[PDB]
Amino acid sequence: FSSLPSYAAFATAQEAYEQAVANGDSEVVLKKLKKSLNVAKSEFDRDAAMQRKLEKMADQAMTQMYKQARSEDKRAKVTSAMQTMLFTMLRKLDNDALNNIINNARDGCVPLNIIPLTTAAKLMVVIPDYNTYKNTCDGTTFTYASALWEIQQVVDADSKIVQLSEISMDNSPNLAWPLIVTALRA
Amino acid sequence: FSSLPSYAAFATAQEAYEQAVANGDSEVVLKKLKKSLNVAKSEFDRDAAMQRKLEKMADQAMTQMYKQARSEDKRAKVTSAMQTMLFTMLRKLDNDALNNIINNARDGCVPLNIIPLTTAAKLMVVIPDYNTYKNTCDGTTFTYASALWEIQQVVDADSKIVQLSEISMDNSPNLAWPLIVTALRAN
Amino acid sequence: VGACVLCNSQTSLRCGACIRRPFLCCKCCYDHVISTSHKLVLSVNPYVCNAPGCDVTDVTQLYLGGMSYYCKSHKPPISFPLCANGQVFGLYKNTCVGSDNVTDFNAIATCDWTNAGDYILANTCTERLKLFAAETLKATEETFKLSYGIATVREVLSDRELHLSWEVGKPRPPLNRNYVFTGYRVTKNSKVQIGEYTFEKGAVVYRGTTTYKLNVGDYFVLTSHTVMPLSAPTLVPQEHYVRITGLYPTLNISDEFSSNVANYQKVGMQKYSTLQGPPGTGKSHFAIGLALYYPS
Amino acid sequence: KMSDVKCTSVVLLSVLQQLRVESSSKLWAQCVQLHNDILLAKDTTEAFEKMVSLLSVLLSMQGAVDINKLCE
Amino acid sequence: PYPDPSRILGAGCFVDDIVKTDGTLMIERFVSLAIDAYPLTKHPNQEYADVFHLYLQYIRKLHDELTGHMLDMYSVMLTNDNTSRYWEPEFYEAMYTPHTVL
RNA sequence: GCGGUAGUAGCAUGCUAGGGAGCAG
RNA sequence: AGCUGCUCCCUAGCAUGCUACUACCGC
Ligand SMILES: [Zn+2]
Ligand SMILES: [Zn+2]
Ligand SMILES: [Zn+2]
Repeated sequence: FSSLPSYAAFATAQEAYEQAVANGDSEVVLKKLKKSLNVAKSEFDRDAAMQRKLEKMADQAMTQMYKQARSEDKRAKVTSAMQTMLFTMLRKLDNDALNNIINNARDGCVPLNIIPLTTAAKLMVVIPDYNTYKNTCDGTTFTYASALWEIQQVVDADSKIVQLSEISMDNSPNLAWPLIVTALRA
Repeated sequence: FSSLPSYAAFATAQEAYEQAVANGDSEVVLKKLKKSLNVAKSEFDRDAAMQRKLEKMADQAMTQMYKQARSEDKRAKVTSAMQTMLFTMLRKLDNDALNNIINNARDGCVPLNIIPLTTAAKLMVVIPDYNTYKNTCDGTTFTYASALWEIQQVVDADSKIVQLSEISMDNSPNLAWPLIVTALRAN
Repeated sequence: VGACVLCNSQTSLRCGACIRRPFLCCKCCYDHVISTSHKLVLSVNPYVCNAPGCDVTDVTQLYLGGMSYYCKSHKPPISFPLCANGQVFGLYKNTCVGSDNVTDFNAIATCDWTNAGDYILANTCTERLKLFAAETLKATEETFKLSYGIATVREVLSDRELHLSWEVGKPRPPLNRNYVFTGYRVTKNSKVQIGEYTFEKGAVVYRGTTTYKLNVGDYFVLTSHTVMPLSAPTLVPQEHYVRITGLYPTLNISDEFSSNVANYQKVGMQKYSTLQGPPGTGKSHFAIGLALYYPS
Repeated sequence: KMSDVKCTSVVLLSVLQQLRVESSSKLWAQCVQLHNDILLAKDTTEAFEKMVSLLSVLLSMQGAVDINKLCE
Repeated sequence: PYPDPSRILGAGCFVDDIVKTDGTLMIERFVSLAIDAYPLTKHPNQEYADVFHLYLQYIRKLHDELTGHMLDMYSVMLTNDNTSRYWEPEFYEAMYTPHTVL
């Protein structure tokens, strides 16, 4: 810190003492500049001490309040960041059993229960259109979760059982399309 | 520290110093106005620095007693709340059956684990599964603690009302199953 | 945490004594605090004297001491003026540009929206400043409408008329449908659901939204919603494209929109066009002929 | 590879829990059970099948708009 | 006494709240954990000392990215910190030598 | 030329108080 | 939403201590 007013007075006193010691004339005339220069570092290191601590005071307070602002802005967005992070990890995971059901849900095949894992036990998969039917169900076998299921109880949305052979392209616009195709694992 | 008897005196001493320095008459004048700034400095040493500490002391005392006042207000509030809780919860217990059960004690001191047993006006059962339900609360009425209770308002974990016909054997796996049956004391 | 009103510089300071508590940058916030009576500023923490039992609310009297903001006599020896360099202490300190002309936004902040010149200011100042003029205008008068009395019914004379008492201290609002009341049914627990009525003098004739029977002692209030600051300016900048982009013209047209078709030829080629809408010339005919010209 | 499964199971149960799935006791019990099996698993295949079984729970719901959050 | 390395890594990864998914806000917990996970540095098993070294490098990255973030939000940096001792082993070595400096 | 006292600044140690976080039972 | 114990970091205060600069006093 050199841009303070007392630095100029200290510099003048230092120049005076440099001239005195370069001339080396008196004993008391230079001693004046130990009663006027040794003071010159009393209103200098008193004014240049408090300001230097004030600088770090301001810095510490600013850092504290910046951290508080970040803490208030983070805990108010968790239920978007959690989902983003989850899906990034999932696409990093790279497992076909997952990608199959993720794509299927991205176009509509949302299961209506927990996908069972036993060789027995029931599954129900909504199918809202026909092009979706083309990829998943072929004949009697249901392909989902990279597994082989058996088709048993196709039904329309008005709770009327619809037979399997009926399902075709021309007669497709004759059914309540949100089918619920119950099946069992291999 | 500007309105003290010493600011005037130091100002007068320094005014004499500057006036006679501009005059600059004698070395003794400089000595006198230096020995005047070197005594009237003591005046601004204690008159404006020990009183600078009394302010700190007084502020400390004032905040301390402010804090103690708040301390003694919170006590009144907690006392009022506790006494109100006592006097409002007492109102539910004093049935006549409590008098009948205490007046018959040899002394008047009855155990605590028999007061709700023979005086409570409502029973709460918690059943983990249907098997235990069948041996405890089957039907609309059941007997516990040598009394007769009648069932109403059966609920489940999600605290949704469940009617009595639903709890069969095959329908059981379709219910949240810490079922909490509450019953009234029939007479 | 965002951008101030005039400068749009990233900032963290919000004027406490101001109507809608907007963001202000350090120099910009100081310019507001000295050019208004709005002497309260509210950053991520409140700028008040945190020593026990103080009442100072102006920022200039405040000084920083340790981990707080202190008044004149409550400070420790180590202190620092919050109001320095014409910019009040705040986050995003250097990244503040200040506004040359602030007195406009000082006037809006000190405005009571009483005279026509208030509205002239509301529409003459700049883009987000005039959006804020609308914000403050509305905010003021919803703080106004509930400062009137409550329409407590006293008697039920007959159908379509009632008797009305009003609370002591605050006046009676005008007797038109301009001030739409809303009622709730006072019960042993709370007040619930009457509906929106407007009252005129009979006796107090009540124009109710729905059919309903009232009793003695039920009262209605002029409710307000929660008014939350907009995002976009009043309308997007104008841009005249070469052709009707993104739209597919029709094949043939009916007669009743011919004078309209040679109109939609141009609203389709740029984005917006103000329509001199003289009353009852086929205005909703104009609206439907847009779809007749472009069905999809 | 398995560590990815454990971490993503933790994240999945976090998002499910904040999705107000704990208001259906049987559903929450199943989810918690599956989580604890995944965390205590020692081989990668049963971890993956329990993983897809757990993911099906979130997929069945209609709160997480999927076509957006998979913007790639 | 050295701890179980899985315990240290699990404390590093799994936390509560949301404050601690961001190292900058905390830092100090990494200092304490590196203090606790020091004696693994003298373990003959290779994959134990790397935990301590990872913690040191992570503290360094945390500090010199916090300084950059504060520099880009404001326009000056932490005029003096004397924080280098935190990402050097001399600080942590002091706590297992018999001369108390509380 | 010494001593002492009064001041001011800087530094260290330690004790108390307040806040944050981590480990072990 | 428990009882301890150890350790780090920040700030405040008092006291102590140390050192430096200035003033007064005699010797
Ligand atoms: Zn304002
Ligand atoms: Zn601004
Ligand atoms: Zn104060």
